[PDB]
Amino acid sequence: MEAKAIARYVRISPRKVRLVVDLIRGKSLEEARNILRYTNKRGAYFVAKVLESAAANAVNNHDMLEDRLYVKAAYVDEGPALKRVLPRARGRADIIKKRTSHITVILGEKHGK
Amino acid sequence: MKRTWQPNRRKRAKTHGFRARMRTPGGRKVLKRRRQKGRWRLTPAVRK
Amino acid sequence: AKHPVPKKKTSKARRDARRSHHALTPPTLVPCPECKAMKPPHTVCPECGYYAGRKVLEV
Amino acid sequence: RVKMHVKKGDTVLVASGKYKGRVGKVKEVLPKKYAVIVEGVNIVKKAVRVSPKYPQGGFIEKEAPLHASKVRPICPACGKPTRVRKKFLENGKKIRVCAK
RNA sequence: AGGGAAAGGUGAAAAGAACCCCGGGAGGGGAGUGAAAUAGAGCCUGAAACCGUGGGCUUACAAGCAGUCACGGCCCCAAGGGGUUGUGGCGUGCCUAUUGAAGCAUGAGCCGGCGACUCACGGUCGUGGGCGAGCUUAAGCCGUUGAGGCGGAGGCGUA
RNA sequence: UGGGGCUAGGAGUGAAAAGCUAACCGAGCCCGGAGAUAGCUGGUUCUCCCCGAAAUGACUUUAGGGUCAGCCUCAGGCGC
RNA sequence: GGGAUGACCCCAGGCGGUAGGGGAGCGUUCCCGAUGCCGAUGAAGGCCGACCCGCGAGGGCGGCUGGAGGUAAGGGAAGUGCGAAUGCCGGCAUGAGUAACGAUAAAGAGGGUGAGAAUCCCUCUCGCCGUAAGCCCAAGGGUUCCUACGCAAUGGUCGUC
Repeated sequence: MEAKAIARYVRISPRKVRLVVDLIRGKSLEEARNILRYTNKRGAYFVAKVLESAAANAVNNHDMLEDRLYVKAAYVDEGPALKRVLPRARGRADIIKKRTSHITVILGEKHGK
Repeated sequence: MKRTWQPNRRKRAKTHGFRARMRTPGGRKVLKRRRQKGRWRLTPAVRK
Repeated sequence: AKHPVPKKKTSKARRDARRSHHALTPPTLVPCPECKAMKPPHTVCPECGYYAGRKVLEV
Repeated sequence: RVKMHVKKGDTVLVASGKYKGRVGKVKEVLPKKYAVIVEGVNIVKKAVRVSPKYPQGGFIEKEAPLHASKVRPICPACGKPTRVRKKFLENGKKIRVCAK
């Protein structure tokens, strides 16, 4: 049994958010919270949010038990970009792409027997 | 620097207006072409 | 748009190879004494605080 | 205007699918959408009412339209295509070998 | 004056997800509808480039148009295959243009889709048939309503 | 210097540079003639089988283009 | 060469190839075959295979996906096969977490408010303009004025503004 999260369309670039997801991959639920607490990045807030909703779901929905929980796996995939114009000299005009993310977390229960 | 568009409403109406276009046979043809095309404005959009 | 410019598309492999050192660091933490919590050392932190010093609340 | 069709405010049998063979009355006809009513299809569409003045919507709901070709009108027996008769003054519709 | 785009598709039926749970929301996780919900709403099918996670083999005294041939090791169903590659042998990209190009000569970031020897009327060889010292109809007229007939003005040929 | 007017495309205007005439004027912009023409440059898409050249001569307002000859190919006939 | 021509057996030669000439095939769309044949016990299309048949282009077979179409034998038409055209349309890469964030007049703290504040409100310090970076009209613009609820986007960061 595992619990699943998934936050879609978040509005931040994958390459940047991944940086902090790779931090907590495979750790007790307890440590993760503190890693994120004191990790100093915009993506903290986003990943924290998705890490909690996942664990609520474990306890509440699949009766899994808070204390046993850990990050079984996590990953962040890319969504569709927001295209925007940036005027230049000699009126030349480039296109800037505001990138976007789908963040995923899944918890498991450590040991059993 | 000062550029090419220097808007003046009297000027525009006297130059590209309806009454203007109907005075000259060439201006008459403009409309006739425009209408047959199904333009929604025969003359430049000007009011207040 | 001007003088110097890349000769070739940088290959996926050499892209990622640049990034070997881009890896991150976990923040360094100690257990808040005089209270059950984690906190980064040499810091005052608001579940707790200090002694001959300022902090959150006391009623 | 070519809109007009088969049945009206009266008794009919189903020959459809899910509710095959049924009998129910008046169809409360559309017909812009080509359908009927009967007492047939019911579904519970989950609710809270249009405005919770006289509060909530309830949980058994109403009848579904049902495609107008799935019904088949009936008299002293079963279905029969409708036929038409002059009256020698007005106009009405007789079932094939029977009446109305 | 004038120029001039892009952009179609849930499901038989909205039955378009009440209620609960984390979140400011957006999203999700349970529940429920449905034959089907990776049919959940710029929703049929969903190919390729491109970006991730997990697993097997593999690499920090090497040197290369990136492959091929041969041994050898490991990993997965069995005297045989598949995946990977340690060492050894051999090896100057594709296209165009050219007397001559790996060429330091032209073109191309990569993937998908669009993209260039046609038709009419004359002509000339060849060829499968019809009829033959002859062969053949045009416009039109009559029928059919995916039926075919008639129509020698004319044309080629017989010096 | 503000406001109101007039002059235009082989035409205007010019204390004269071939300057200016709506961000490129030794002849404006738009649409049409029009799919101008281009002896020049580029490109031309599935598979197997058999044969397989030329870069010479003559003439050519010809010389990196052509027309005839020569050399490749297929069909019919002739037969050392 | 057999010659019961069997297109099958025996023998002997030929088979590098650009411009070109000639010969065979494979596949795509559509028509007759069709009031038919296959089809929800799964059409077309999609994804996999070390299997079978073809010299090859190709064609079968099996497993998963898909949910309503497909169309033999034998023939007939053509918008019929792409890798290149500084080709056209669209999508996604590289440079890269790189250069930039638009006047060198300049900031600091304390209180509010809020899920969230360097970036909003208030106060106190500091700096800049003052024939202006102040005030009043004309043109041009067309609701940007004022207020209450808001923050997905627009704002070169943030945003409760």
